[PDB]
Amino acid sequence: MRTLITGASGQLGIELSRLLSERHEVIKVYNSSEIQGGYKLDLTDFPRLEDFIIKKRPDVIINAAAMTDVDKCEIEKEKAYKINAEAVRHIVRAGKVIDSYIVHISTDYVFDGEKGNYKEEDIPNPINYYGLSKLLGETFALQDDSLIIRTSGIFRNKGFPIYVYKTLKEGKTVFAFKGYYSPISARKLASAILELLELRKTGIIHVAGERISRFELALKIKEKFNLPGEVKEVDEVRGWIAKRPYDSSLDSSRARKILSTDFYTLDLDGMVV
Ligand SMILES: NC(=O)C1=CN([C@@H]2O[C@H](COP(=O)(O)OP(=O)(O)OC[C@H]3O[C@@H](n4cnc5c(N)ncnc54)[C@H](OP(=O)(O)O)[C@@H]3O)[C@@H](O)[C@H]2O)C=CC1
Repeated sequence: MRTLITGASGQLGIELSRLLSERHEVIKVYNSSEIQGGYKLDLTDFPRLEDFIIKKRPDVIINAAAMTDVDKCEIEKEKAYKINAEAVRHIVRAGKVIDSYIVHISTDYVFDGEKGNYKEEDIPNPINYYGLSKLLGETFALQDDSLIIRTSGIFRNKGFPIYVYKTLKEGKTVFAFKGYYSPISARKLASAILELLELRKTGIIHVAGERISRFELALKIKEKFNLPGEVKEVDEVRGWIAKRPYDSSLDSSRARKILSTDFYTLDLDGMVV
């Protein structure tokens, strides 16, 4: 009842739970993936969601829950909307009743990727439905006293660095999208969010890694671990349904001033196996 973490069972949520539990009374919500001491709750059951919030009385809600499979979002748009956008409306509504501090997690895929180095005030223009559903959630989350944290390429037990490590280790070819983003480990992102909490920051804030291409990232991890298997850069990845933004890197300069911790230097040790 200090802090509700939705998406507690996901990459960011696991790490948030670990760190917040130090200081810090934590309510951990999962749906499909059971976690120790968690509460099972489907955020698309809106009355059950609102009741849960009003009953548990979190001082703080961190909304990390989402449908993050980009290609699945492109086909199952109704499902993506309900969790990535509409649930946020209900989190905000119930939160307001208890005057909770709402921290909502968003994505670099809200941008069209034609510019890169996006700052907080740059205008979203998503080119895939994951990005659009998330942008609609941002829109519901926009409140005088809420905080939207946009991030990029969260990695822990999944995300691109893991796909690279597992694929190359088995001698297979990695097809690396020609384009940039700003990958941050779940643990570094969690550490930043903890700092932000104490501060009761409001508005929008970018918290992500250094700008890097998928190709360089893949080859760094190949070099790091002398992995076999080839890295091939491709203009378009075969099998992809959704279009990815060319350069969705974020400009996190504001957060770099605010926060003490280096959340941005590439953290490959944040990979989980
Ligand atoms: N992953 C990435 O590359 C990036 C992610 N983001 C954003 O960061 C946040 C965290 O992402 P990440 O940790 O990687 O995502 P994960 O895919 O690892 O976790 C998704 C979480 O959402 C929960 N969830 C999904 N649907 C529901 C639902 N219907 N009801 C309750 N919980 C649900 C899942 O719970 P369960 O498994 O228990 O069902 C899981 O805890 C998200 O907001 C994401 O959009 C932003 C930029 C990059």
